[PDB]
Amino acid sequence: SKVTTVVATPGQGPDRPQEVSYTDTKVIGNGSFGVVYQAKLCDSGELVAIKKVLQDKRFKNRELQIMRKLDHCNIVRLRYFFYSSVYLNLVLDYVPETVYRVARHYSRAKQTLPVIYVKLYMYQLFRSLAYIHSFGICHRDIKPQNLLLDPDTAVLKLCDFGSAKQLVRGEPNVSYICSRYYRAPELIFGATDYTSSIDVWSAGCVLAELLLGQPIFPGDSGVDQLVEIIKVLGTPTREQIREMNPNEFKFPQIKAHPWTKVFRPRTPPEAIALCSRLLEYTPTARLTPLEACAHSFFDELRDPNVKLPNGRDTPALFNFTTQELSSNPPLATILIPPHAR
Ligand SMILES: COc1ccc(-n2cnc3ccc(-c4n[nH]c(=S)o4)cc32)cc1
Ligand SMILES: Cc1cccc(C#N)c1
Repeated sequence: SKVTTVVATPGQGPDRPQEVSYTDTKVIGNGSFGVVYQAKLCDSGELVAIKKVLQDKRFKNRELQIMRKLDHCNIVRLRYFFYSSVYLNLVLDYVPETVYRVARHYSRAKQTLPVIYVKLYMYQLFRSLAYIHSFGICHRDIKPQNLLLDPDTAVLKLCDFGSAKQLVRGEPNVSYICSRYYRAPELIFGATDYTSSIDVWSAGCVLAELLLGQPIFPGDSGVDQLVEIIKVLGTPTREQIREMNPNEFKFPQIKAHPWTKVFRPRTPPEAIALCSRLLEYTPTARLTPLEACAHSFFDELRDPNVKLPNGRDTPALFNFTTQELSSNPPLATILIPPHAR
């Protein structure tokens, strides 16, 4: 197998290029995100992923800019970046599995993903959002394919930052963004000036999907997506519109569908309770990521005796930086339990 030696800049150092040799290069994804490869680093033995994303020659990549600004255990780490045939190559932590494949295995086996795995996976998604959100970075593509899992350690790493943007207060962004099923209604309603909270809607969609075993708003066109969200939440008050986008569309007033009525009869109430505080027609209603962590739902994860279904200890959950504890710093007592402090 070809040993490839590139010249690569570290992610977190100064711009200080190294010869980096990798091998066992296979391609494991190839799509709208470009090409993702698997590789083994020759000297460490460590597995890595390598996203090869299109670059002009003199057009400034935003993903890379953002990529080096981040160091969170629930975000996939940019180990190196380098160039080839011009293409930007991002050498990443390898993470074997995605929530999308996991969710589907269950779905296909007419089985629901154990609520505890929903607790962990959501928790780490919500921490990672509380992370990138403190920097005002909206991921803008939160969907099951974009949360990577290690199934053995239960670690979730949020990935693919190819749509993330440093959201500027008072500035216009595209409204046709995110994957249809996960796209907030403001986005649907052509809003060009949206908060980072669209992520948190997207996340609520992931959570509800994990509980329902199917997407919750599976529309079969951009327009139809509204029809799916109404089926559940109801017609948004014209007020609720004002609070989504000021300005379109034409709709009659369909009734809301109660929250307990949406989820299969045995779902924990703290789970349903949460969605209601995520899937809000109102962005300013959607809980901040950091608030979402403090939620009753993730209290089993605040148990000192908590274990994985394979006997093991949970991954890092309480290593909050003060950078992270900045949306609402008075949340440590009900975020950091009395054992990791
Ligand atoms: C076919 O299923 C899989 C394909 C690839 C991966 N994969 C493994 N380690 C990874 C690290 C980073 C990324 C990634 N970040 N942004 C984009 S786009 O891809 C993907 C990774 C997992 C499962
Ligand atoms: C966007 C995305 C997520 C997860 C895996 C891949 C690949 N290959 C791409």
